[PDB]
Amino acid sequence: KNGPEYASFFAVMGASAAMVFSALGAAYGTAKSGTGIAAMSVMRPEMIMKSIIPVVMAGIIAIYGLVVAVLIANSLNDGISLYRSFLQLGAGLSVGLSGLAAGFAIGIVGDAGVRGTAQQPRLFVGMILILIFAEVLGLYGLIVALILSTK
Amino acid sequence: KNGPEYASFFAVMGASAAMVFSALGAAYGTAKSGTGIAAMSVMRPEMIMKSIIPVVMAGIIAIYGLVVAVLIANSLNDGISLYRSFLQLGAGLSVGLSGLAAGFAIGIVGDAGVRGTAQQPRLFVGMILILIFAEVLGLYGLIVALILSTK
Amino acid sequence: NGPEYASFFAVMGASAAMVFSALGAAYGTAKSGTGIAAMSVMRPEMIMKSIIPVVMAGIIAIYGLVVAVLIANSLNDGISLYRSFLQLGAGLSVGLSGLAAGFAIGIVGDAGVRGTAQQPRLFVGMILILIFAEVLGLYGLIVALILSTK
Amino acid sequence: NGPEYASFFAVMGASAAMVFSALGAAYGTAKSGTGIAAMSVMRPEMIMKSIIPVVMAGIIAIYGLVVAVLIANSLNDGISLYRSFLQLGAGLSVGLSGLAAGFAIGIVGDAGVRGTAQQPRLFVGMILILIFAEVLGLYGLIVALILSTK
Amino acid sequence: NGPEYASFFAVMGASAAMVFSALGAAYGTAKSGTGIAAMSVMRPEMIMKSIIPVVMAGIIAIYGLVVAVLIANSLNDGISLYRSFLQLGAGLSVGLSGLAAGFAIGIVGDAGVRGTAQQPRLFVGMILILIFAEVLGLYGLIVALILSTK
Amino acid sequence: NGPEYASFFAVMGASAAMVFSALGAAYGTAKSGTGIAAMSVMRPEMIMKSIIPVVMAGIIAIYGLVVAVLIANSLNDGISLYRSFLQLGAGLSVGLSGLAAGFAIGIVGDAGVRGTAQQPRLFVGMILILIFAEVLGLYGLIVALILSTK
Amino acid sequence: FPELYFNVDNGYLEGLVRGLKAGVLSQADYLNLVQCETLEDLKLHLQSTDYGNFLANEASPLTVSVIDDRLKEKMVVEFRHMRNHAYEPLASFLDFITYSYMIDNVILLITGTLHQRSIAELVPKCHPLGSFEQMEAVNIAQTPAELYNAILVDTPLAAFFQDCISEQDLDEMNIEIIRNTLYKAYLESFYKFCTLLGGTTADAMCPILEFEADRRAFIITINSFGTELSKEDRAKLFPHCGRLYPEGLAQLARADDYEQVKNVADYYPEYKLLFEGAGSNPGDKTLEDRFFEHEVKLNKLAFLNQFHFGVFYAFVKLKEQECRNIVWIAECIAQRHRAKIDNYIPIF
Amino acid sequence: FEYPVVFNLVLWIMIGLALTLIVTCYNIWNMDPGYDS
Amino acid sequence: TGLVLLYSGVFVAFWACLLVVGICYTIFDLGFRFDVAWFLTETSPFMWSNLGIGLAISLSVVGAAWGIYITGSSIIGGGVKAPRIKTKNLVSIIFCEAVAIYGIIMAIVISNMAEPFSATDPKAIGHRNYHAGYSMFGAGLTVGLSNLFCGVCVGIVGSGAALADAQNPSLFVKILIVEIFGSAIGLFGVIVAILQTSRVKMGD
Amino acid sequence: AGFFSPGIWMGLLTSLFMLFIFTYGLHMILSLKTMDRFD
Ligand SMILES: CO/C1=C/C(C)=C\[C@@H](C)[C@@H](O)[C@H](C)C/C(C)=C/C=C/[C@H](OC)[C@@H]([C@@H](C)[C@@H](O)[C@H](C)[C@@]2(O)C[C@@H](O)[C@H](C)[C@@H](C(C)C)O2)OC1=O
Ligand SMILES: CO/C1=C\C(C)=C/[C@@H](C)[C@@H](O)[C@H](C)C/C(C)=C/C=C/[C@H](OC)[C@@H]([C@@H](C)[C@@H](O)[C@H](C)[C@@]2(O)C[C@@H](O)[C@H](C)[C@@H](C(C)C)O2)OC1=O
Ligand SMILES: CO/C1=C\C(C)=C/[C@@H](C)[C@@H](O)[C@H](C)C/C(C)=C\C=C\[C@H](OC)[C@@H]([C@@H](C)[C@@H](O)[C@H](C)[C@@]2(O)C[C@@H](O)[C@H](C)[C@@H](C(C)C)O2)OC1=O
Ligand SMILES: CO/C1=C\C(C)=C\[C@@H](C)[C@@H](O)[C@H](C)C/C(C)=C/C=C/[C@H](OC)[C@@H]([C@@H](C)[C@@H](O)[C@H](C)[C@@]2(O)C[C@@H](O)[C@H](C)[C@@H](C(C)C)O2)OC1=O
Ligand SMILES: CO/C1=C\C(C)=C\[C@@H](C)[C@@H](O)[C@H](C)C/C(C)=C/C=C\[C@H](OC)[C@@H]([C@@H](C)[C@@H](O)[C@H](C)[C@@]2(O)C[C@@H](O)[C@H](C)[C@@H](C(C)C)O2)OC1=O
Ligand SMILES: CCCCCCCC/C=C\CCCCCCCC(=O)O
Repeated sequence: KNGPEYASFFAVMGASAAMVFSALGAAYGTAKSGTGIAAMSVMRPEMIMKSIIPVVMAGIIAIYGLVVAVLIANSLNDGISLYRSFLQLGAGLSVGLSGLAAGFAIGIVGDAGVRGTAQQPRLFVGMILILIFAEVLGLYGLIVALILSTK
Repeated sequence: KNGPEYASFFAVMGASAAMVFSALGAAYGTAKSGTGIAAMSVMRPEMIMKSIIPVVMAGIIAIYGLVVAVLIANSLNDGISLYRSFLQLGAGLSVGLSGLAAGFAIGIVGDAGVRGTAQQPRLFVGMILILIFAEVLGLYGLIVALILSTK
Repeated sequence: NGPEYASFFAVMGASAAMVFSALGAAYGTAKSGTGIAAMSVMRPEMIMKSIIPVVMAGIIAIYGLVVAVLIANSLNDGISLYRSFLQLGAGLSVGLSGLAAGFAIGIVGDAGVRGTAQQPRLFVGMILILIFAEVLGLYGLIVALILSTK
Repeated sequence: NGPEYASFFAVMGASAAMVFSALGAAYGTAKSGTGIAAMSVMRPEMIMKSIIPVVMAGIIAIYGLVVAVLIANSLNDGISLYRSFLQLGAGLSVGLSGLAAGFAIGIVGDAGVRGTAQQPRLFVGMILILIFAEVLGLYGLIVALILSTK
Repeated sequence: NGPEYASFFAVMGASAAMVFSALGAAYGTAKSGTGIAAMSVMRPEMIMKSIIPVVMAGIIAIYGLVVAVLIANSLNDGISLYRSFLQLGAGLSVGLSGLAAGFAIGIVGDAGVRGTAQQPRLFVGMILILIFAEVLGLYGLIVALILSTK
Repeated sequence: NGPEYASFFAVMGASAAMVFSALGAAYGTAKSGTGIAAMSVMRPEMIMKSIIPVVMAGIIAIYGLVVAVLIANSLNDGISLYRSFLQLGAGLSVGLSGLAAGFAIGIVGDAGVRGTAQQPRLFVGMILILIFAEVLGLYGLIVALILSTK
Repeated sequence: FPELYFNVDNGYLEGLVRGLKAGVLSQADYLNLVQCETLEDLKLHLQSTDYGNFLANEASPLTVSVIDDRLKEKMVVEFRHMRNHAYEPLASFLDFITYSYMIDNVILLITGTLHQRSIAELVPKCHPLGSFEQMEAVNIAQTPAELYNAILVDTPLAAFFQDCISEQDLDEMNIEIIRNTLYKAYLESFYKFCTLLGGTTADAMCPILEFEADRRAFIITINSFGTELSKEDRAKLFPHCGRLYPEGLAQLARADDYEQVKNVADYYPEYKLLFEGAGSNPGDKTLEDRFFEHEVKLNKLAFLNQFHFGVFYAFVKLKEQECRNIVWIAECIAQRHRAKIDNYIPIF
Repeated sequence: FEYPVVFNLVLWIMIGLALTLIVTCYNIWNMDPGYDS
Repeated sequence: TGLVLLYSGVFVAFWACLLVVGICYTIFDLGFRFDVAWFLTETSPFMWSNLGIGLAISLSVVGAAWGIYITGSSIIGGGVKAPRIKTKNLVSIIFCEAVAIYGIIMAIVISNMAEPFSATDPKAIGHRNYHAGYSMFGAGLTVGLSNLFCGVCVGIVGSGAALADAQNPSLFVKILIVEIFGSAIGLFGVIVAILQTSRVKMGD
Repeated sequence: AGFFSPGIWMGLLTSLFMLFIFTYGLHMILSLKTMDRFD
């Protein structure tokens, strides 16, 4: 039943990568689409609070990685089998690299969106409907990490 | 019961990498957003002490890594098990590289935010709202480093 | 039969025959499809006659699927190490030559449909160069059918 | 007889004779294919006689096709390690020199049909440089036919 | 006789002599072939006289051929490791010095031919510098002959 | 005698003495030879006066040839490991020091012949700098003769 | 390879400048403008385009000097919007477009200095694209072009002034030799910057910058016949950028006749068939009216590529033709001389 | 007996402290302070 | 190039060091120390199995999000002047959204086939659990990379079709054919991925 | 002894794989440069 002594390396490397790679995607979507707030603030200052959605939707990317990295850190156990620990490395890469790339697309569309909404306000329902499709991508990595970590 | 001789390498790396990569993020937040204070100073010098908010937000990133570099270095013994030191390797990476990302997001928004506040004073309530979202990325890495260091 | 690790090279011959020929079919459709969507605003009549550089890049996609189905059905538990090296070399030979035949369709098909929008005399010359770039993926297929079916 | 992994180098000569000569025939077709579409907007008469730099790039591909059939038809299970190294170097010789010949046909076939558009007197001079850049694929063929047939 | 891995270092001398001299002969033909098309548009009389820097680059192609046939005809099943290393350094020494001679021919042949379009007295001086870049491939030939024949 | 792998390091001293002095002589005749073409348009008189950086770059090539013949004639089947380490360091000492000297000749010989186009007083000063870049290959020669003839 | 990136930083701005292509007037937009009979009715037929309600506040007597000044202040606020949203690989490219107007304003700022004038020529008499509202030491430099040339090196035109010493513009060189030696150093520095940016923006833009070096190779050597500048004085005015560089510029500096520049353009079959202006006929297009049809033919071809920076320079040079075409329609309507009203360039 | 441990402890540190050293000395070598005045 | 010099400085120094090491294992007969058999058999098949599930979904949504931001900057960038784009040109977004549907389907089809065993000997772990380990790695690689290439292919065409709809509104239904041929590349990776794990059973 | 043990080869193929993921996610955040002017 007792696995090798290095078996718990790959599960903590999945709990680390579920939080590290999600925080990198959430910091790109906050910094890129928060630079776009200051460019539209000078001419159209009434659309500031309405355009904080691309830094809110990039913040849900980080709580996708926090949920997985807590479930891996609670399913950790001294002497886990080598099968169970690689299940949580693949659960860390499934929500880590998902939130890295889904948080990239919230940054690029969110920076291009809040600058094109401040000139054409009809694009606000069109910007948020592309950001939704770039936010379910972070949820496809979440609900396939909930399968792998709880397998 | 006892761990091998090389087992203490991975836990003193997570003590250093919690302090190295969180100070590398807190320095990017201080440098990139401290370049923006000198740009807003040449035209609007009343908002100097009020614009130290993006560099006091990066100062909390540095003490997120200081706490868990104390929580790890006070949990060190000679001959700790290889599982107990792998826990404190991912507890150092998930708060160093989360505070590294959260320091890249503080320094970019803090640069564009205090340069847009010089030309639009209504952005200061919006910039301080984005910096809350970019500061909890280091906090989500803290509450997953505490849940890993303690066990 | 063969050793325990023997099925690693036949799996990487079914992967690389489809991955490397998807990159050729994706470049041949995106580089030339950039040229279709930009010539179409000035010439909206030849927009359908110029699709044929993207259906020729799609043949590169089905050149790699013919061998990736042929390898992944003949592969069994414990083949010989000789038969798995054959299907690895049959996977790289159609994948990496479909990647070259997908590059030379993208660069020719982009420049061809811009020179056809400026002058319609190039269309018979464009679909003649595009055969020379598309038989490069056929030469990789008829030597991946030789190697895999030994 | 030889080891079981002896057939690894023998199928890396059937692969590298085809993938490196298709990557040379792609650069001869693509890079010189933009030169046709850039000169045919002004000179539409010289289209069918400018297919010569992409015809000569297509012979570089069938140089590697011949060697990759000679190697793959001389394959058995348990061949010796000496005959396996010959066919590896027979794939790298016709492959990496056909890639060099395809690099040179692509450069002087693109720039040749630009100068042929500005002057019809360069058409005999461009062909002679295309002969010198196509015997480089022929020199790699006669070392691949010497090494593989020992 | 020598070990079983010994024939790998002799085929990689027959292959590295061919593919590195072809890469030098391609760069001498490609870079000094675009110098012909930029020269001829004003002075088209000196087109056939300007085939010399692609002729001198074509002799570097056969400096590597005459030792790729010389190494591949001294190959035997079970050559010694000392005999097999002599042919490795006979391929690396006419290749990488012929690649240098083709690198220097393509630079001074391109700049020289562009220089004789506006000054015809440079052509007897450009052809003298091409001799000096030619013998760099000849110095690698006569040291690859005293290594293979040992 | 010595081990069976001992002759590898002496062959890589015979070839590194050639291919690194031929790369120095390539950069010497190509970088200075592209300055002869820019000088020729305004001063076509001193064309033969300007082959001196190209001549002294060819002296670097025969410095590496002399050591490479001297190493390749000091080879036996089964030399000691000490003797073959001497000729590895005798090949780097004239190869990589001829690559430095040939780089220096090509840089000052390029600016020297473009400076004598506008002032012929530099010509007696251009040659005097090139002797200082010549002796770096000569210093590498007389340490290669000391190391190899032990 | 430049296509899977380039929408990171420059994806919103490229779709914006292609939205401003759709506002460039078509042939059917021009055919409704040539039917106008007064400038008051040209205000009506322009409102059906995207120009609309731009002349609605000026005056009831509508003169042609207001339409020209209100058209070109609409291209400035469209260019200044795309520069204030630009990132650094593109903002360095958009500053290279304004150096053709900073050069035309620096020369205007030294003629007042040699004739002892001041900032009164700066604000009303300069192009707003290349504008000096920052670098405020230029705006107070009343010094006679010696302590002022030491202020023009605190300006992005500093790297082009390495062939004009401050003693040369101090009445030593003619005012057009100072122009074209800066413009020679401008195009050769803009051709190298457009070669470092490789890929699609180096083959859709360097054909435009090659023809711009061959316009000023042909137009300089044709207008340098009766004047007193030597053949060595116009050989340093040729930009070493175009197709004519090693051979045509050797013959253009020895021409001395219009028939000697016609048989050096016969070597290049793109420049012959452009040398058929042939102004001996009374009514036809001249040479520079045929060089403008080729400047906008290469500029339309930049919109056939997608992922490149050349879509922005080919919009400024096609919105400049809008301020030349509509004013030409307005200057043939206000004078009622509309038999040559079809001598515009029908861009789209 | 611990030869694979001590080999990988030295190798992945001394090229982790060399790449950190090379990147640092590359940025101070190419500093670009800005110098005309 | 500043940072590409670092990536090319490591890639050169890796393969130049494998050139020297490769001609020092053969040359003093230490070939026997290489042991690619020992690498493929002593590395756990749960490592290859979970680099197949980890790369089926994550490398699909890399290409699903790479194709969204390429064409989503052309919706909002091109739709400032012509705001009729934002409802007709959403099927370009869906065609690169569906390549992540193929990722999450083929990540939970592969994950149903991985089951634990207890053996540790490479003879006790037979060549059914090793074939099941390699085929899960090679099926998450041919459905992750073939959707990484398909998702950017229908994003580059979708970004060009969103800028042709801005000029002429009648052109979008004909450049939609090019996104159909581009989105068939992603379905071709799923056909190979279900055939690599058809006869796969892991466990004992 | 050898240079590598089978526990290191699994831990090195995992660490040097998500180092490639990290430097892909750090190269993008090292290139999100801001603007110079505002309007
Ligand atoms: C001396 O104290 C400082 C302390 C340091 C080094 C470290 C920790 C305390 C800090 O790392 C902790 C983590 C965060 C915190 C709570 C800091 C308080 C900081 C000081 O206080 C804000 C400001 C001080 C400049 C600041 O106080 C201004 C005087 C100001 O008063 C101006 C206000 O208009 C401004 C809005 C307000 C905000 C910024 C707090 O503070 O500096 C300092 O060096
Ligand atoms: C057609 O086969 C030619 C070369 C081929 C196929 C293959 C190789 C074997 C070549 O690898 C080898 C080296 C043979 C070679 C290089 C021979 C010289 C040949 C001819 O001899 C110039 C010219 C030929 C171009 C000639 O017709 C030139 C017009 C010209 O003669 C015109 C002369 O004015 C100019 C002065 C002259 C010089 C060099 C004496 O070149 O090549 C060829 O025929
Ligand atoms: C104060 O920090 C806020 C939350 C923080 C600190 C912490 C974590 C849980 C958070 O880190 C995570 C990201 C919580 C999360 C994933 C969303 C929470 C969103 C809030 O709930 C919209 C908004 C939002 C209410 C508010 O910020 C704006 C006022 C605004 O509501 C104004 C609206 O007019 C605009 C339309 C609206 C958007 C959201 C619909 O944004 O902020 C906050 O309170
Ligand atoms: C379209 O694929 C065609 C044939 C294919 C696939 C050949 C491969 C097997 C090729 O792998 C290799 C190169 C063999 C080869 C040699 C083919 C020549 C082919 C044709 O040539 C007859 C071309 C066609 C270029 C040619 O026929 C032109 C009409 C032309 O005849 C026009 C002439 O004015 C021109 C001078 C003449 C010269 C250039 C050959 O070519 O047609 C074709 O059907
Ligand atoms: C056969 O190839 C020639 C030399 C080659 C290949 C030498 C190799 C064997 C080499 O290993 C070296 C370089 C032998 C060597 C060192 C020759 C030196 C000069 C040659 O002379 C002997 C010049 C020289 C005659 C001539 O080329 C020049 C026109 C000139 O005569 C005219 C003078 O104005 C000029 C100043 C003077 C200088 C340059 C020496 O030489 O030519 C050649 O043909
Ligand atoms: C065993 C430890 C070895 C690994 C440690 C690696 C940690 C790297 C830490 C810092 C490297 C960053 C230095 C580059 C400074 C960036 C300059 C800039 O971007 O302006």
